[PDB]
Amino acid sequence: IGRSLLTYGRRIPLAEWESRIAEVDASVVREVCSKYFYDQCPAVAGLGPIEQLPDYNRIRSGMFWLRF
Amino acid sequence: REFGHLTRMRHVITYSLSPFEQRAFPHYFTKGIPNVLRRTRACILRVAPPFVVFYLVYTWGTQEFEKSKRK
Repeated sequence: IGRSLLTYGRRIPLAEWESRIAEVDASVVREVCSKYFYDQCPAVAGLGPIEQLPDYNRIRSGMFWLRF
Repeated sequence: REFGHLTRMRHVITYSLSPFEQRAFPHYFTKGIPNVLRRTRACILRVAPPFVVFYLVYTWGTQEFEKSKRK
């Protein structure tokens, strides 16, 4: 209750959280994944023992299939 | 002899950065030109003296062959 106020106003009822979820389809998911994941730059953090962890040039080339 | 089996190494860190976030020629003619300088300088005090000698013998030898026939 006390965190909703500082972030939205109008604490959101449970009847509303369910009619948003009635909207999602298979195609809606495909668009919103492409807009945020395809061909973007990541940030990476690691803690030992790591030598295998691949080079940055090879993590960045796994963000696009060379076919689609 | 692959990457997970090469050595053991302790408390050190590295700080990379992306390729699409920066530039390929930061300073092209303000660093490279004074760079070639200190390089060559430091080294053309023991590469030139050997090749002066081959020049001195070369001019002494064609001079002799020429004046032994044409007086």
